[PDB]
Amino acid sequence: MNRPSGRAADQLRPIRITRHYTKHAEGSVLVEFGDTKVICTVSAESGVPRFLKQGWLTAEYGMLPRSTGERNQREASRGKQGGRTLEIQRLIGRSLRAALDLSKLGENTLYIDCDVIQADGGTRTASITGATVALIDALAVLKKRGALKGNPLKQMVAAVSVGIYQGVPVLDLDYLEDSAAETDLNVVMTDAGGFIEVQGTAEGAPFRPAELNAMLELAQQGMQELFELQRAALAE
Amino acid sequence: MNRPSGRAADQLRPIRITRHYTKHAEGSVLVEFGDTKVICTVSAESGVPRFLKQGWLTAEYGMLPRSTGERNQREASRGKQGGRTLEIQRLIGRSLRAALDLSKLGENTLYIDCDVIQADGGTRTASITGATVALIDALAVLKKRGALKGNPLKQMVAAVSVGIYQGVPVLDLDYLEDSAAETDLNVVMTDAGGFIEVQGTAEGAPFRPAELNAMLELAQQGMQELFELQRAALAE
Amino acid sequence: MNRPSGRAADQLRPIRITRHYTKHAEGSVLVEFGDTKVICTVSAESGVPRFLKQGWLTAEYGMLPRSTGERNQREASRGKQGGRTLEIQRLIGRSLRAALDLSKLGENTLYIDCDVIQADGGTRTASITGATVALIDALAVLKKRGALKGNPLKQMVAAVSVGIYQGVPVLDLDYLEDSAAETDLNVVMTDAGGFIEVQGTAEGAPFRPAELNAMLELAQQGMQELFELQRAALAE
Amino acid sequence: MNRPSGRAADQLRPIRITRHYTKHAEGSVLVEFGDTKVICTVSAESGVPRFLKQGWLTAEYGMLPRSTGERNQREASRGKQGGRTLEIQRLIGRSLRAALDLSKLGENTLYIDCDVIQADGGTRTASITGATVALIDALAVLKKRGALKGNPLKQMVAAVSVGIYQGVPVLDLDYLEDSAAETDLNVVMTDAGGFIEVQGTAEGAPFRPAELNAMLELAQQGMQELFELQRAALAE
Amino acid sequence: MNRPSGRAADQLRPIRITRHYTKHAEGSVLVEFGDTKVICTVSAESGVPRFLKQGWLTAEYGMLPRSTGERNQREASRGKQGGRTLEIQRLIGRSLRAALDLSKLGENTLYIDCDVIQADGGTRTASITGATVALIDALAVLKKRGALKGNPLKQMVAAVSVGIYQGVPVLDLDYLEDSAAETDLNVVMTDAGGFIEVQGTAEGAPFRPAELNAMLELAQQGMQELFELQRAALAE
Amino acid sequence: MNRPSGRAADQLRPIRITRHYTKHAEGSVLVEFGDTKVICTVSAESGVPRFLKQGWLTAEYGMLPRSTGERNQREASRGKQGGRTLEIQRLIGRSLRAALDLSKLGENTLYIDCDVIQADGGTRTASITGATVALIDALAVLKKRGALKGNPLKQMVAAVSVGIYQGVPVLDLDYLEDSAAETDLNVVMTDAGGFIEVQGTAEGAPFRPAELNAMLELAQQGMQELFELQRAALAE
Repeated sequence: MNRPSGRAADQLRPIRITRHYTKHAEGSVLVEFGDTKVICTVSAESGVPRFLKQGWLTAEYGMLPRSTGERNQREASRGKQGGRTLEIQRLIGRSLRAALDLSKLGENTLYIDCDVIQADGGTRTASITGATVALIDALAVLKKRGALKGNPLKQMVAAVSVGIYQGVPVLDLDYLEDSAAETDLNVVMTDAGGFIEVQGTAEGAPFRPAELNAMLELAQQGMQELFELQRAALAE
Repeated sequence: MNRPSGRAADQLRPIRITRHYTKHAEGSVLVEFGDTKVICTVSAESGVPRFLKQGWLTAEYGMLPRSTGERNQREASRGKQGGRTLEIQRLIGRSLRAALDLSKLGENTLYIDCDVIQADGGTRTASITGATVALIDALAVLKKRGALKGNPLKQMVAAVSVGIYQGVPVLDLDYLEDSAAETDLNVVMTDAGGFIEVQGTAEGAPFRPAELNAMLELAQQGMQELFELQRAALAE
Repeated sequence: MNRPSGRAADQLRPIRITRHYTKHAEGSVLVEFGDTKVICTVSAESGVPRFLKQGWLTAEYGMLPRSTGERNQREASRGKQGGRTLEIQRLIGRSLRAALDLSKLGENTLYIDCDVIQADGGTRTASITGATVALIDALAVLKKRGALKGNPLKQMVAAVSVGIYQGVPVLDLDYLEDSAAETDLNVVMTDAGGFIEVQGTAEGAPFRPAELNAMLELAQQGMQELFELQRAALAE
Repeated sequence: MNRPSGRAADQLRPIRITRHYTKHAEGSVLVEFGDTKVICTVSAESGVPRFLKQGWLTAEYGMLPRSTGERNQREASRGKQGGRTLEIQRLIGRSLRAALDLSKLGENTLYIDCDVIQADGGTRTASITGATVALIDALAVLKKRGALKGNPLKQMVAAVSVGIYQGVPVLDLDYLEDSAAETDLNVVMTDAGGFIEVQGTAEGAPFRPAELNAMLELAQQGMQELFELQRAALAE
Repeated sequence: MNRPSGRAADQLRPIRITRHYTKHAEGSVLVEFGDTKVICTVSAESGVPRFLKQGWLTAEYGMLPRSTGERNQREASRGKQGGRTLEIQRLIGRSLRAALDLSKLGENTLYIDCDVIQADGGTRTASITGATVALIDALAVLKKRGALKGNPLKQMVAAVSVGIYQGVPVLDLDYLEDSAAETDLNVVMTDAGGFIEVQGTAEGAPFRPAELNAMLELAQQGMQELFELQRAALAE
Repeated sequence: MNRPSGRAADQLRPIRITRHYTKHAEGSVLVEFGDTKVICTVSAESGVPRFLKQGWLTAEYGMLPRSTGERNQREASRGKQGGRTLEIQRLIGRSLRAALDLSKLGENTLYIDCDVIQADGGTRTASITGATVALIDALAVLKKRGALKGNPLKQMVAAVSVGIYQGVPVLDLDYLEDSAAETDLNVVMTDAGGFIEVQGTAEGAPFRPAELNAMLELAQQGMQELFELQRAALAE
């Protein structure tokens, strides 16, 4: 009935995307979903893992220890990456690989690094959306370097979450809502309107078909504003 | 058009569930989805992690090195659990926690161990379905021991996968189909017909809404046969 | 004076060996020493470690968390293999390497995986005895593939334990006796009647020469029944 | 003779300090030494390690994978912190502990997290200088919370490097100079003008006493501008 | 027929035992079996692990990287202890625990550290023999401190190896012989003449009963000279 | 005013250097700074890391668990090297690399291993000083083997500490003084009189310029006696 941020159940948080955020990566973006801020960089490396087939792209995720309300243990010192981290990491990699025609990438490898400097819900969705813009900038770099084999960009990709808060589907969850909601959904989509990733979990009352479809439709709606924001950013 | 096992697109593999499979655990089940065979045990431990609120249940997943066509590196010797393992593990724990009213469990902790002795697709879905039966047997043990605080069983839980093979939604994927399919879906549901977990990924052509709903409906259909098989098993 | 299982001090537990237990490995056996049940697989891999000399065989050991009376911590999640595991592992590898003329194996590597699904004493001895049968089946596979350089099978190998229970040497210890006994002995032998491995430890009263020789003679006696069981199994 | 940035041998890079940079920590600062940008947060935690004596402060250091010209392996995934990291970490902790009268801190623990978002030389020196400002802000937070036992701030602390470039002592090294110089020096000082930390290494020609003293004097000179910048920042 | 060191098949290497070797431990011994030199220390710590029953003793083993002909990787930097190390470690602990009546030890814990400064065969046997002397010295320390509950020394313990070199049982193997021999035996015994540990492995021709007994008798013979050397050392 | 050992504020502890200490390494030295005793070995290995440029030298540091007053946890079993260890290790490597003209070393790699058998302050300084002598012996070995490309020895290198004890600069700190002193300094120098390494830390009152220079001058003075001791040792 009333979202903490006073936002409308179908309203995205204020979103900002800053390209060329840090100077070393071939692509670097500061993406902001409200108070969730993540630095997304793409590093172009010559060669490929165990292939011979097309190029490759892999991704990692990290969080600064006090990017969260309560300090979270630095994984570097704990000597291990938790399940959440790997989960988010794998999601990012799949999502961005889906936006590419790896064959046209050449025998190069792209390293996507998404690091959360401030968390407030939806870091994975902000990561995906922001990393895609960094990816485009990177491909332009490799193109100018004549390291590509055509334009490997199959299509743009954005992501967003939805959750049942106070019994109502709400779009783009902040930290408070995410903690409260027992049913949520993270979705990754393309321009065409296809789903590349759909993940929904119910901790309390299991969500029924109608709910899922409603959450899916809400996600699809906000998704369009994201593709818009990305194009805007890419237009300088 | 033609499933390798000659199975019908809406037909489950032959399924078997053997209770009291190994003698130490309070609940032990050998669950078989065709050639996928997994040993699911539940270990009842007194006490709880960092609580004071209700009981607790946590789960782990493992695979014998040659449970797979090509030997997979033993995690114990690699000194680390891969992303797949943690992913499957977390899924199992959430799924089985959703079947319980933790408050009625008492201040006890349940350890779910799902180990694959032979893999051929759907180990996570077989795990969930089989572990639930082991769970019931375990609760009976604790009940007789007067360690419970009521009947913590909220509802049965089963799981199953679906994938687009040769362009058609097929139910309960074996290894061949899983490798071939670029779009799949794993689903966890309750008796009532609610969804507790829905995960779909598209590697190639992104799946559109209609596809998803069709896969979801197929999953829901086979799901009923599973709840049936579990009740049968539990009836000795 | 009275063995818990009411077995005679010179009587082996009921033993069963099932070949082709799981379908992927070139050799797979379910070996059962009473309630001790272990899955032993042999995986044939092309190539060799750091050699140029003959083939190679190496072995690993694992236990399902509730294969034991009290749940034992999964090594994969503990991120380390305990001393017991490595000890048993090394023993298995040496034992099975001793049964082979590595030169005739070719430039192939055999991976022996012994995983305990249910423990009740003597898992290492059951492992050795069962893995040998899996080994034979595997060599037949490689032979048909024309990957061998003759018949690398030098001789069969079996293993068994003995322990001083209630002051009397008893053959093939179950869990209860093993815990009670302060003096035990694990032995690995060949058809010819030679010793390839003899390990005895005394926690309480140190065992004197006569005791050792008596335990050794008991071990040697039961050993013959094992070689018999293996040949039977191999005869379909 | 000519510094890459065209800076004068005794001129600091443009320096900026932004307080309240991220919203969760009791103290958060974005410190910038030219292109070197580091996020420094201080997290106030109740209690103390193994004490009974005074409070405590400990520090960690991290670098985003593409904060450097060439992507540096994420320590979280490498499962270990390199020597450089620990070295810098220990330095930070000592430096900031020296600025405090731990007894007046109370039985609280301060966690200093310095994460490099963009590196270009002097990250450790920027870290120290920036973290001190975050520290002040944090102490104000704890004061208002009535968790202190007086004002634990003994004195401000800043740091800076010096190196022999093209045969001349230069102040505050950027990445290029640092790589070129074979002799450098990192120094940590207080307002009073005391040294809390002096570290100099010579890879090529060993530096003689006169050189050291000259580098020390240069460091001391720029140091004053830093204390000035910190006070300015703290004045809103 | 001819031992490299020209030693007689039943002759021990020159043995030396130096007590109070290093000044911190309650017991410290430099034990030398020919060119094999090991520093054995015993550290007395108040309290016990997970007990309430008696005291405790545990042991560790280490080797300097160039204590061996070819540099062996430092385990500290490899981040793991190999199988050999754990094996030897466990052996040492069992052996020295067998020499004690833990109940009379008090609620104290003894840490045995055996570090090889120079290896040339038989480090484990030299370790055991030397650590026992360090143990005695330590117990005297605790006695004077009135931390004991009687005299926990049940009996002295020494160890030695035997191996088939050039077809002949030889006592106390140096590095050359150990590498050459395919059949060896490590034995741990007490004053009374009992066996606490017997381990024999055959890499080539399996050793028959007569061989084993012959090796055992040789081991038992040299063993007496060791108990003699220990008493001598303990007599200042 | 009064050093525990009754030593004069400008007097080194009794120092001894024994070459050819252990028989396997190309260079092996037992270096003793009073009660601080460290075994320093140099291992000559053919080849080089990731080079093509000159040779290479790298170093490791270790401490026996009871080389210290209170037993320190063995890093091998803790599965990690602490900050102190890496710090000391890096220092050693830099120091000894500075004594060499790597180009003349050939395409060989030198492994320096410094292991403390007994600690009482200044292990790092004793390590450096002793390892240099082991280094010389090693180069002679490689020379005779005709594996060098000239004489890679640029100059001798020694190290020593200084600390403010009871308000007075004292040379070569033992354990007691090191613990007491809040301001100390470790220095590494060459024959010529150059500084290759200068590290000073102040825990309490920050040290002022005059203090530093005084500590530096004291260090430089004792340094000369060390170069003398090394030459003496090298003269048989």
